[PDB]
Amino acid sequence: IREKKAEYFAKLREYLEEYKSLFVVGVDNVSSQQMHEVRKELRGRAVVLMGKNTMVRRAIRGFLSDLPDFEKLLPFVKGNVGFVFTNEPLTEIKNVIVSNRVAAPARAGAVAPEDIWVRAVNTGMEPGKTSFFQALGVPTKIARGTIEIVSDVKVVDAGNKVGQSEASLLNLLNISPFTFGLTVVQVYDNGQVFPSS
Amino acid sequence: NEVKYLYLRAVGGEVGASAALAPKIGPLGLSPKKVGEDIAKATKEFKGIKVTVQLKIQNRQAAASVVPSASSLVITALKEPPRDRKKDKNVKHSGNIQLDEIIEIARQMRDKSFGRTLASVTKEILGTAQSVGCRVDFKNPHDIIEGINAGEIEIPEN
RNA sequence: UUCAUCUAGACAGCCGGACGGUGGCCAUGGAAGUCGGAAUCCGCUAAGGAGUGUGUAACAACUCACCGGCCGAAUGAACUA
Repeated sequence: IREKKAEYFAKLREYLEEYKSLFVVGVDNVSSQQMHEVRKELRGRAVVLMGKNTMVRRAIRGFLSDLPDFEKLLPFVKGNVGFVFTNEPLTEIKNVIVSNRVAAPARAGAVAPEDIWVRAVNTGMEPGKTSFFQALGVPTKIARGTIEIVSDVKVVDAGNKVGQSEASLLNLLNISPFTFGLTVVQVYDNGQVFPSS
Repeated sequence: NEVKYLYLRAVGGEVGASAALAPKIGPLGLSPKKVGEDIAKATKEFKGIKVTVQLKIQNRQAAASVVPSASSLVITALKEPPRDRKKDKNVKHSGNIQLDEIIEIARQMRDKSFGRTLASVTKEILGTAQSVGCRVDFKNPHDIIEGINAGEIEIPEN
């Protein structure tokens, strides 16, 4: 256990004194294919090292003696966040990181990434699913055996975890708005951190 | 035109049965006979060894495309007489495929793979060969992988 | 009593994921990581087991190990009387 502890510490040290800049990438809601693809795109350009918050915090505190910069990086590693080290233009590294986003389906009890509406379109299903439509109280009429939502309804949005009801509704609507992807909290660069924005 | 996608696992260079063709393709107005024949033609080299066959149904053309399967390709290079189901079930494989050949399969599979290095992709394909259980360069793929890891098999990374 | 885990976050719970190659090969009537048979393959790895199990004729799909987030300091096992 302590051996692999030291190994992880050494790898963090290597990246910290081998890569001029790093990004603080959040992996919340993110699948594994996501960060695999992001590493594939970043290959050569950037490397990705993610891990346990306490792990990285202790490593940083133990490197503090030699690197007096990272006390400002200590208070930024919270939640599911890791470090993408690089020696390449911050902008392009960032867009490559935040570009690979897979449209996963709307699942029950899953915080909606954005304001998922029910935008009116000839959806093409039947009273069986009109049951769900009424369940969530969206006026929907059976147009030639193809449902149409008369009025847009503000079902879900950022946060407000998607209950089974809305999840099922969006699944039958065949919309995958949960385009999960790695986010960026802050940006370390040459001993200077600044927000991504 | 509609971009449709459908594959199978029909056995290589063996006419595909209509009971295993019609349920999938039959609905979308496409000839199972044509599908089977095209599969056999694309698996001419693969004869006997099952292969995945992607079909792009762009307005109803049964144009088979063999997608490279690492293990099946390994067996095709193993060159064992096409597996004779009749003579004996579960025909074992013991192909002597050379390091050059396994590297070749690595280059022909890296396209759709995730191995960091060409060496990594070689280790993947070697692991597939190990799963197959054949002996490779008079050695097991496990020890070949360990040699590559310990820096013995200098890989032509091109 | 002895052996362990543990602020370099222990056990419990909750939440998120739990891969690519790969529905791996072999076949099973049908197995799709899992009725199944050998190896538990490489890479990315925080993690992911050709998977832990369930489900399905098979599926599609879940779920667990596993890893993270929270939490805050204790916990687990085998014994003795």
